[PDB]
Amino acid sequence: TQSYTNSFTRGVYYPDKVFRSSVLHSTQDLFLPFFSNVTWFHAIHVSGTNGTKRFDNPVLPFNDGVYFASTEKSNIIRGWIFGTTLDSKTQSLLIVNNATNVVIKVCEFQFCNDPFLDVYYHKNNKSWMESEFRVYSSANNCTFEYVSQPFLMDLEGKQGNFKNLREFVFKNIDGYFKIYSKHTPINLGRDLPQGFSALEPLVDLPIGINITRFQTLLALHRSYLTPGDSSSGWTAGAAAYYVGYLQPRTFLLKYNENGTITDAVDCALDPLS
Amino acid sequence: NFNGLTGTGVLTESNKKFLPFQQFGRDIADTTDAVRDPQTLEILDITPC
Amino acid sequence: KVGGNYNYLYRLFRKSNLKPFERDISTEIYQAGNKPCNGVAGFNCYFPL
Ligand SMILES: *[C@@H]1O[C@H](CO)[C@@H](O)[C@H](O)[C@H]1NC(C)=O
Ligand SMILES: *[C@@H]1O[C@H](CO)[C@@H](O)[C@H](O)[C@H]1NC(C)=O
Ligand SMILES: *[C@@H]1O[C@H](CO)[C@@H](O)[C@H](O)[C@H]1NC(C)=O
Ligand SMILES: *[C@@H]1O[C@H](CO)[C@@H](O)[C@H](O)[C@H]1NC(C)=O
Ligand SMILES: *[C@@H]1O[C@H](CO)[C@@H](O)[C@H](O)[C@H]1NC(C)=O
Ligand SMILES: *[C@@H]1O[C@H](CO)[C@@H](O)[C@H](O)[C@H]1NC(C)=O
Repeated sequence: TQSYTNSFTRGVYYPDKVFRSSVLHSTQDLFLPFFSNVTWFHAIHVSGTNGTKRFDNPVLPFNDGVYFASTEKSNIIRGWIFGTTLDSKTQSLLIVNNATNVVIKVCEFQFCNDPFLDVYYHKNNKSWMESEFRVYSSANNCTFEYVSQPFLMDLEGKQGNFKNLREFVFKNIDGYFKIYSKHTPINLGRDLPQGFSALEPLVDLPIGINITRFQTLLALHRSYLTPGDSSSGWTAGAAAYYVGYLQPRTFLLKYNENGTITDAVDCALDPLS
Repeated sequence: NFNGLTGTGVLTESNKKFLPFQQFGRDIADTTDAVRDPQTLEILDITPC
Repeated sequence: KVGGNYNYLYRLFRKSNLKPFERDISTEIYQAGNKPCNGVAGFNCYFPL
């Protein structure tokens, strides 16, 4: 279960921490190229009576930072795990987002078997979900605990047709792990809206390890509204779980009179650009 | 002398909408024009003599 | 010490140069020959530390 789509003008953030207004700034950094293609991975739960395997948590290359977008009203997505081997021989991050906290632990966790999963996995009759996640086993030699405020909140969705698109970008430069984020309340029917909404800086950490793989700690205990298909290659579907890769591009940003970013032009897409 | 960045000029109350992660303000030619007070969360505008 | 100090270790063999401010603490036998370095120790298989 995987498809493709087009990311029109999404994935732009503030390069630095200096206020600017009514001016055009030319910058060069790791950005998401305009009109690039982004994959769709869908988490499908099949035959809740039975226990059919899902394979809903693929491992992705993480080549020079990644862009992430999710459109879910619930808190089904909970954290992302990074690392080069995800074994006991190497050190792996454990960014985990529970109800009101974020625990970041860089360590050499022995194993990450799987999230807890009920055999029925049915949420049409039951709704409560209490303390049913435990992924690791041991932690021998490590530091850098960062218990802090939750990164992603939950905006209220009312009257239907109102969902919040959550966008994140993670990068690693000279042993520093940078995370930017933005939660756009307005997407409506369009799967990936076309427009501009800059990402504000969120967190910078001194991790200092190599990262060549990552995946998600998706709580596969239950999941609704997850249609399935056998499509592959250049096809279409529905996933509500996006991902894309950054490249070292040069952009030209236009700053509004109020200090916000209104428009941007890529300097490597077309001859006219 | 705001947090180690010296200068010279008159300071006035400013009406620029900063952001929580933004402290300094610049312009063309890359010179400081607006500063955020360290002790109190206030925005000041610098004008030369 | 007069007898000798052995509590200080340093790595000599590894696949590639490490990026700035990055630390490697893995203790695995380096593949320094055509022989598959699956064993604990042997010729063409060096302890990096
Ligand atoms: C990228 O995605 C598009 C669909 O939007 C597809 O046609 C193309 O083959 C993909 N790969 C590229 C452009 O390398
Ligand atoms: C989230 O985790 C933190 C630390 O692990 C804990 O203190 C907090 O109580 C947790 N949240 C809830 C709602 O239990
Ligand atoms: C943790 O430290 C001990 C003692 O220094 C060492 O024996 C052990 O191998 C270390 N853990 C890992 C995963 O290397
Ligand atoms: C800047 O903010 C003011 C304050 O409400 C608003 O009236 C004005 O429309 C904003 N400017 C732009 C270009 O949106
Ligand atoms: C000390 O610094 C804090 C920073 O926010 C400020 O709120 C407070 O008023 C300062 N105290 C005095 C006595 O100036
Ligand atoms: C570990 O970090 C080094 C530092 O340059 C990098 O070359 C390597 O690709 C990373 N991953 C592995 C598996 O060695």
